[PDB]
This record gives sequence, structure tokens and C-alpha cells, in this order.
Amino acid sequence: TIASSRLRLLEYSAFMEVQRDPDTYSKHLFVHIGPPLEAVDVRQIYDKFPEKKGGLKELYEKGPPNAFFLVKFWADLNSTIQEGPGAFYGVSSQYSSADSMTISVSTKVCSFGKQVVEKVETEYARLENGRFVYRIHRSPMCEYMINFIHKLKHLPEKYMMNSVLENFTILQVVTSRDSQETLLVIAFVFEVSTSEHGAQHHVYKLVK
Repeated sequence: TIASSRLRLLEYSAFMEVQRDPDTYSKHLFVHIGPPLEAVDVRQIYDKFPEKKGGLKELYEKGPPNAFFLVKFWADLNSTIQEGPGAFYGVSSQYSSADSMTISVSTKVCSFGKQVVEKVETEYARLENGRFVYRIHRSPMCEYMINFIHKLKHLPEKYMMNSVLENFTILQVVTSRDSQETLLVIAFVFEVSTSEHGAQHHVYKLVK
């Protein structure tokens, strides 16, 4: 459901993978994404992201408005896998467009509204089934996120985890590397899952 007029998000998964033996792998999903949308006023989350030059407010005013989305995540932080050192933490995602582009995906991890980590990945269009796809497979998490997840899991109470997550946000900004044009912007906010179903998500449309 997360698609602008120029680019669609097909998949987004953050996961840890553990090798139990050379022929056995166990994988746990923290978050995952595979209808009309309710609108949320974008002016309300300006404080949860960098608000200087290059910030959400500037980005939105630059437009286009139909490229801005808010995604609430209930992260699954249950240890359903045994772990052990050297486990693999990663993010996998796919995009698609009607037109061939070279895109730049910026992922800004934010603490208390301040950019703490930025990951920048350039991906080149692949013609596939009439359209063009962009695949970022098994992109390794920075040690910051890995340590953050660990800090969260060591907390005795899930309400304590949600307390920490209140000031944790992620801003993904996809641009056409050519024209510097904003193709897709997704703001991420987080909670810990409590349900037996596991990780959950809810998408909102950002309006002004």
C-alpha cells in the first residue's frame, strides 16, 4: 500500500539469522511488510526527525505530497532463535517503478529527533516483467542498531522497551540520483509486539 506515483515499496524486512550447523539456519523477523489509507497531519512529527535544512518539513514542502508515508511498527523482539555470537542482522527490501531510474535510498536512524546514523545505498533499475525492480537483499545492520536491539531485549519489561522506543525513529528517503527528485518518503515509529501473532504494522498517509 506504500506507493507514490513514481515508486512502490514491495517488501521490507529486518531480521536476524543464526547458523545452528553448516546445513541449518534459523531466521527471526523483527519487522516485515509484504486499500485506502487514513491521513495523519505531518506537522505533528516534525519534532521526531531532523528539522534543519534537509529535514522532513523541507522535504514535504519540496513535495510531492503523495510520496510521504508513516509506518507504525510493532517489532517482534521475542527470542524465538537461540542466537550465539556471529549471528547475522540484516534488512531486505524491494521497490518497483514504471520507469527506469538510478535511485538513492537514505535511511536515517534518529534518537530524540537527532540523526545518529545514516545509511546510503545506490541501486540500479532492473527490467523485469514489463516494470523495473530495485532489490536490496540482506543489507547488514550497523553495529548501532544491533546494540540497540540488544539493549532493548535485556530490559525486563516490554513497557520499558516501549518507553525507550518513544524517542527512536527512522526516516527513509528515496530519491532519483539523477534528478535529485523525491520518489518516496517513509517515517517509521516503533513499539514492541505483545501479541501471539508477532510483528505488526500500520500505514498512514502523511498530509498537511
